[PDB]
Amino acid sequence: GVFTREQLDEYQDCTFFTRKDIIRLYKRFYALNPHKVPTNMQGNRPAITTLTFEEVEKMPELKENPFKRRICEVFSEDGRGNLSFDDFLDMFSVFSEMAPLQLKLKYAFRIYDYDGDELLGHDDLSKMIRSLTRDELSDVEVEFIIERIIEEADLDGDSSINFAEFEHVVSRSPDFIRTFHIRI
Amino acid sequence: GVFTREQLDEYQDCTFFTRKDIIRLYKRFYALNPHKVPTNMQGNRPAITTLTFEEVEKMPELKENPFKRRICEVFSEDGRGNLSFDDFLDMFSVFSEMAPLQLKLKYAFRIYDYDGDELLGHDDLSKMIRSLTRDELSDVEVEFIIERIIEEADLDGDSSINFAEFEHVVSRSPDFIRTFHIRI
Amino acid sequence: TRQALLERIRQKKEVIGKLRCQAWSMTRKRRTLKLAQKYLEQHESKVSRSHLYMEEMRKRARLMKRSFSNFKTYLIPWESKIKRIESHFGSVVSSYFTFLRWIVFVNIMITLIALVFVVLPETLADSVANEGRFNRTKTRKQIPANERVHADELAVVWHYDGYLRYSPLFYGYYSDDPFLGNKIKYALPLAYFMVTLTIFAYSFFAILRKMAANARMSKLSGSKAEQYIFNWKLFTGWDYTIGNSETASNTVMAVVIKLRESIADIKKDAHGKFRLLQFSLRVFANIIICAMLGFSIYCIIFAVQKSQVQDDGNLFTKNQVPSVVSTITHVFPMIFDLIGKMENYHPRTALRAHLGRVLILYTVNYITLIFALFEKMTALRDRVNNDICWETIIGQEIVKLVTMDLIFTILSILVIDLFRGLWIKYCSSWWCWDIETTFPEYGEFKVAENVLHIINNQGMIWLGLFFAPLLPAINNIKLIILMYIRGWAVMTCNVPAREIFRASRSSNFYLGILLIWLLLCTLPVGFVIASMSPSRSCGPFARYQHFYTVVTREIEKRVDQTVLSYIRHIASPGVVIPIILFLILIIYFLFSLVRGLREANTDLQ
Amino acid sequence: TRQALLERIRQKKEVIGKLRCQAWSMTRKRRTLKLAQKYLEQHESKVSRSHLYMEEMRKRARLMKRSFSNFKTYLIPWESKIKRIESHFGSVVSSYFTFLRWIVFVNIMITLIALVFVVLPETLADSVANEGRFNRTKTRKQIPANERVHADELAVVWHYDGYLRYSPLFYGYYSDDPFLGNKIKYALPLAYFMVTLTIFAYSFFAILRKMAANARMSKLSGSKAEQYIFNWKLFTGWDYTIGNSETASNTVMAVVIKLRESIADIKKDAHGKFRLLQFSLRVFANIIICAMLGFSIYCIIFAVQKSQVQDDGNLFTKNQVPSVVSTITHVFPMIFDLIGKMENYHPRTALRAHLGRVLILYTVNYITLIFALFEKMTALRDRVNNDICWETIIGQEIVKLVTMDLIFTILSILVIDLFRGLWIKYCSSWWCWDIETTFPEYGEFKVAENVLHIINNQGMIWLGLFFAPLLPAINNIKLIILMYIRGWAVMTCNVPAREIFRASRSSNFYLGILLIWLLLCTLPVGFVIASMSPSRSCGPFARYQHFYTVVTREIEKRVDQTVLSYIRHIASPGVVIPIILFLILIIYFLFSLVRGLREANTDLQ
Amino acid sequence: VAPGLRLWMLIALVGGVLLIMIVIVCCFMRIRIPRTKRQIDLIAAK
Amino acid sequence: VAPGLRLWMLIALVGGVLLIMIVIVCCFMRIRIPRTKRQIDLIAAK
Ligand SMILES: CC(C)CCC[C@@H](C)[C@H]1CC[C@H]2[C@@H]3CC=C4C[C@@H](O)CC[C@]4(C)[C@H]3CC[C@]12C
Ligand SMILES: CC(C)CCC[C@@H](C)[C@H]1CC[C@H]2[C@@H]3CC=C4C[C@@H](O)CC[C@]4(C)[C@H]3CC[C@]12C
Ligand SMILES: CCCCCCCCCCCCCCCC
Ligand SMILES: CCCCCCCCCCCCCCCC
Ligand SMILES: *[C@@H]1O[C@H](CO)[C@@H](O)[C@H](O)[C@H]1NC(C)=O
Ligand SMILES: *[C@@H]1O[C@H](CO)[C@@H](O)[C@H](O)[C@H]1NC(C)=O
Ligand SMILES: CCCCCCCCCCCC
Ligand SMILES: CCCCCCCCCCCC
Ligand SMILES: [Ca+2]
Ligand SMILES: [Ca+2]
Repeated sequence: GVFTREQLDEYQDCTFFTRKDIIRLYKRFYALNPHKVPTNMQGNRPAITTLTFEEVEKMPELKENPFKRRICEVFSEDGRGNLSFDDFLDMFSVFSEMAPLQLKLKYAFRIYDYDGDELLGHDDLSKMIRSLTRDELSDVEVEFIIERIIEEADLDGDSSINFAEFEHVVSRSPDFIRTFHIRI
Repeated sequence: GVFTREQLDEYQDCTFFTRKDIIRLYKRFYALNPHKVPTNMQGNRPAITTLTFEEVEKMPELKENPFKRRICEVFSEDGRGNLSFDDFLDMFSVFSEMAPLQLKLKYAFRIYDYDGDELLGHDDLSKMIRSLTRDELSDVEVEFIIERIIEEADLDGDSSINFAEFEHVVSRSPDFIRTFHIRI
Repeated sequence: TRQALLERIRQKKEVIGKLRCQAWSMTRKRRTLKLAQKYLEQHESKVSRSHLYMEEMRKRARLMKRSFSNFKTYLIPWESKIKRIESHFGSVVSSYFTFLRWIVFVNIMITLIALVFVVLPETLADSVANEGRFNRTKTRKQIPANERVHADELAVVWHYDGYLRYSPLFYGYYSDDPFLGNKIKYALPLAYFMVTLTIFAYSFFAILRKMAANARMSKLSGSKAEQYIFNWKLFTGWDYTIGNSETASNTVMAVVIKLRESIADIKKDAHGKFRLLQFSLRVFANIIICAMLGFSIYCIIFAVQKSQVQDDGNLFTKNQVPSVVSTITHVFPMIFDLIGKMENYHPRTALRAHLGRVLILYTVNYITLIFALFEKMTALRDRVNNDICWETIIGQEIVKLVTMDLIFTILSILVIDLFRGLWIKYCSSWWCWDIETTFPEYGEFKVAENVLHIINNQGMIWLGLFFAPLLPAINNIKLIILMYIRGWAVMTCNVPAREIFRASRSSNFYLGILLIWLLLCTLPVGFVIASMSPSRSCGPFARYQHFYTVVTREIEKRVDQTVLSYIRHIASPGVVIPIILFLILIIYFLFSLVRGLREANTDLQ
Repeated sequence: TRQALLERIRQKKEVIGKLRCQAWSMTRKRRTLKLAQKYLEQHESKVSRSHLYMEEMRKRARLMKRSFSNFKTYLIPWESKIKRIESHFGSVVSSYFTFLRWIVFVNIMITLIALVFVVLPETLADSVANEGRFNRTKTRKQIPANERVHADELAVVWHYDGYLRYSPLFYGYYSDDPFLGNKIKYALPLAYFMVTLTIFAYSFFAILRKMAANARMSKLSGSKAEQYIFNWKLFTGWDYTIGNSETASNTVMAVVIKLRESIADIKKDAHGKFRLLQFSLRVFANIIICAMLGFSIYCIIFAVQKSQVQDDGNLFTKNQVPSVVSTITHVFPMIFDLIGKMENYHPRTALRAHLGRVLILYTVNYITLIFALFEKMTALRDRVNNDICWETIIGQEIVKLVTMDLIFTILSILVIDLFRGLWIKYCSSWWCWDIETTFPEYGEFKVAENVLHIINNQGMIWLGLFFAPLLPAINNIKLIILMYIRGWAVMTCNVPAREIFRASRSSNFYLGILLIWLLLCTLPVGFVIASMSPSRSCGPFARYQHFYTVVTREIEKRVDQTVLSYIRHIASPGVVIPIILFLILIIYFLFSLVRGLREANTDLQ
Repeated sequence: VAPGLRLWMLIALVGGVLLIMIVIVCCFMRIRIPRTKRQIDLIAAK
Repeated sequence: VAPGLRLWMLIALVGGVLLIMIVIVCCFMRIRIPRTKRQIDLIAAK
């Protein structure tokens, strides 16, 4: 209707969404900040229409997530500290329930790594444990947890989990596709 | 009877054989060379009673094997170019039909490697192909065969198969436990 | 030449199809999509006519499927409701609501199947009945003047007598005329039999399709798992659906707990203790639980027996079997949980034992109820010989059970959740003991018990839909009411549990229990159809000596006698019994084979 | 303290148990064994009394098992024979001989089961029969004086008439007295029924145990394989059993050929060709093959029909059904192979098609033979009403079929292998064409056809062992003769094939075909037992209206009538049919689930 | 209006209209009975 | 010795003893009819 169809066909071909989901997400994005989002949004405007990280993290589905910053950063475009409509659609098509297990595993691994070197180092594990727990476990407890995780999840003796072993170990979890889910 | 029981219990605990198999193999070993094998064989004599590689390769079960030298060398004792009764029992307990798939795979890998570095290099593959074929394939054919085998059987990009990938690829062969078998 | 072109076109089409399942940015995805689209557009001329037509019709089918999905999304209800429940309470509480919505869809499909082919043709035929008709069916569609006055008594209506008895809701209302009329020739008894068969077939098909979709994709890689304690409790320790502050703090505390006793248990690894008092308490609990199960059986049997009246001698005492069954079903689990608390087991094994005991109670109660109802029907038919209508009576019993179960569920929601919460809020300051932190803390959702309620109700619907054609239609309203009342109760009166465990951490556990219940409920319907004989003054099968005759009478109209006699030897006991034994043996050995293969699949990885 | 000691003892025991399966030298193995033995000897005092007794009895059981294995190895025959055949011809030729030896062991076990409990008690009772006996059984155990003279006619003996008819080999010879005698009270009819049931149960159990042993260990890792062409054809390209020079050269040539067309086929990857002549030849071959199958059916039916005489009108024409069946079975595969050669398919797909056609021919012939025999027996019983003995007659038919099959196999071995080899050796110099290199090259072993012969013969034995108690005893001699003649023929007349392919490269293919044959053969026996009625002057069931009565008559002697009547409702068609349909549906969906799991097991590796 | 043949319809109608009014009232409201753990801890501390 | 009642036993006995003698003879012998491929190639070359 208001938008060109070809955009809708492209979005449905790229994402898991339908026309209703695209329209609902556009309404939510516009309601996030009406000043920085125009009404008519035909053309390359979705690539240039942008919002900051604070506005996206203000949303209820992301506000209470300890890894809200990581979720915003993983789906970020070439611009740093920013999110566009295409990034919004990536974020809410990866996180949806209809997404396959492989995509969830891959983006979860990309989220859990802060440096971004395709390797789950000790510092990343400690940072994510302290983010999830909010500094309630003792330092000795954190070290013990990381040591056990490395022992039972590292097979190459590298003291750092990678994509293969992480995917092997947490894809047989009967609670991953149930937990790693955001409804919108 | 003639031999002490404790030796027979030890041999049954270590090998797959029974008393009848031990007696039959002892008779065959004595018939291989009566001069170098004493009648009464109680004590540490099995570790010191020894035969050369030519006598063992003279047997019908090993005479036509292209890898007879490798089979004799893998089971060889500390002495080079020698085989004792314990080596005979190892060789004919590994090769038997009752042996598990893992033992057959492991000793087959040890046989197929000539240098003995736990790695299946290109030279080992070429040597074993030319031994099995008797230099009937052309050089280009051998190179093509080795290239395809490396491409479809190497996953780490090392251009040299190791224990893990060899075991993964030839243990699903429905003809390995049928072929890798010697009856005696 | 052509082979390479076809291979390239197939590869490009496969890339386009699997485009969404790759982790690329939308710019990269759009680039690849446009590149592949241009490649296919320029390469479409290289293939032959057959391949071009195949691709064209495949594209048309894909476009139609996409349009159908776009239209279908518009009709999915309770999106915001489940979204809110998920945000406030978690992703294991909302599993019950997603399960209930799927059950609603299945029940609506069953209702449409039984309404298009049975109820609507009969109503249309009744509305246009001429003088020639309306007399052959007056004895079943018109309430007699003797009992017409007493149709409104608050006990005739409550027992589904009066006008409801002579309504399309029950089996005996439908005429046994072989054809609806001229120029149409619609066989209604055959429609009845085929619809009853089709509903069970579709129930099996839908349950198995859901099970396959959940197992082949979701939990396909989830099998063959070994140990992995800390990684499971850490990487899957946060529910991403939760968008509530208090629930998030509760989840953080739960994760800290789980990790702390994880390290505590893995540290000592010492398990030495033996107290005779604890063992005596455990055996006493296990004995009293079996005593309560026996009491349940005896109460159900007594309740069925004491309802020995068919004429209107008294109705304040006839309606006691639905009340007794509902009371047992809705009260005994609470006592089970109390005895389990006294038992003092580990929380996971305590929950598993409680679920097992509830399942055993439900199955035993259902079996004894069926046996008592069948014995009562047999006794009534024997004493009868103005012929009685045992099918309509069975339908009435099942409908009354469903209605009283709904009433008891509403009362339980009102008392356990609302009134208890109000009492704790407004009376914990001055109570004798600290109730707000004591045993009745504030109230929590019970996903497993509620799902078992849904499964038991659906089993009751499946059991009695042959005798009550409009039982799924009533179940639609019952399920909608249940969804709304459960959502409101959980939103208003319940608090998020500190940590909630799962029976097997699988979505197919409840589907498997539902499938077992479907088999258990289709066994007695098949037995009734094969063994029992219809009534001679009721329903569409009043002209036959069996229920299945209306089918076989038409099979014999097209098949010779000799071939039929040859076929009738496949139903020999000496051919069925070896086949059953062979299936049992093959299942038993294939069980060990499959368990070994599944165990070795992880080892070979 | 005690927990650590128990764990260490368990670990040491586990190390000792799995010692042989590790690739260590004998010195290292001896060192580890002595170390663990000393550790256990010094640590045995740390455990409690219960653990000590458990370990002591486990050690005693292990010692007894080892002694039993040592004694059992002494009784395994045909070790050197199979060793020589393996050395000369390979490891796929010797698969037939190992299969035949296992079949011999199974048949010997069946013979012992049917000989301890049936034949021996009856013979002992007959030898001690007093004047009171020997008159109730004279009509079945004594040949009448009318036909005693004509007992040796070379046609009475060849048809198992005369003395063989009144021998323990047949059903009608056994008395129907409920007890063998006083002070013993041995129920012989019950022994007969229970032995016939036990033989089938043990056959199923042994076949399934062999299948499980071959699948859980040998081919457990062999499943879920993908591509791997060159590595399979290279690392498993040499048969290690071969110890012959000519066979080794043949194997080297075969490996070279395999690799050569491997690279040749992988190189071009181009498959474009369509000749109308080739397609016409293929469809003509497929039509003539079905024509030959129909001719086989018609010939079998005609042969059974024309043997309509029961009295000794003529015997040179009555013995034509075993000859016809044997001729078809032993000749049609040759024509199948000739037609396949004309078809010009790939060798592997040609072999698969030939095996499938042979299996279809065998199954169809067996089914039509059973139907014709059953129809003939029904017609004979109807025309009878001095009552005839249809069970003894069926037993005679099966025994004659087995004997003629043995004769035809011996003749085929003598002609195809011996005489053809001699003709090629002594006549290829001056023949019209080079036969030594032409179509009849020199003769080769056919493992699949011979294994199918063994399976078909065992199916015939299973079918007719209820009517002929001593049919497995005869099959023992038949199988021993077959083993010796096949070994001699392959050693003397056959040459090693250039390359021999396998149907599925599995050892459980033939076991699965054998299990299917066992089910196919136990169906008619169960139908006979459940449906047909015994003879009133034959066998041990002459006092009952059914075969199974002798069982139920004793079940009713201990079980009440009311509970029996309640149980008798489990055999309703309306309970069995939903159960059968549920098993069908669960098998169908579990098939897709298992195939997906097996496919993804390799992917997850 | 007989008690057993006309009164119960009147009672049911009154109950039904009251139930409809209550449901509509609680449709536009967001009641939340239990108090958060912070309030419980504050009350316990007093 | 009737042809149909006594001759066939004599024929069977003669055949059985001849068969036993043949089997015993071929028991201590290692006949091998086909010639090796080398001999076939030599004959073809001539
Ligand atoms: C298709 C799915 C939804 C199942 C619906 C039930 C089907 C099996 C039932 C419902 C109505 C039935 C039809 C009703 C009337 C007729 C006309 C007459 O010639 C007898 C058979 C026939 C043709 C019936 C065949 C079975 C039938 C089609
Ligand atoms: C054990 C395996 C080998 C099966 C053997 C067949 C079994 C089932 C058969 C063979 C002989 C049978 C017994 C024969 C006679 C008696 C004595 C009398 O009281 C009736 C039952 C009883 C006791 C039978 C029970 C079943 C029986 C033991
Ligand atoms: C573990 C389950 C315990 C359930 C206890 C329910 C208690 C219900 C009490 C109802 C009180 C209603 C009157 C309130 C007076 C202020
Ligand atoms: C492919 C199978 C072909 C089988 C051909 C068998 C030929 C048998 C010929 C028998 C000749 C016997 C007389 C020999 C005269 C020297
Ligand atoms: C209607 O029913 C009455 C019952 O007495 C019958 O007499 C009448 O014939 C019926 N209708 C017709 C066909 O007139
Ligand atoms: C043996 O059989 C004869 C048949 O006439 C019978 O008369 C006799 O009584 C039987 N034996 C006995 C019991 O004497
Ligand atoms: C009546 C006493 C309880 C009987 C049922 C116990 C079921 C336990 C199930 C455990 C499954 C792991
Ligand atoms: C009668 C024509 C042949 C019918 C049977 C063909 C069986 C082919 C089996 C192929 C299995 C892969
Ligand atoms: Ca890192
Ligand atoms: Ca190497």
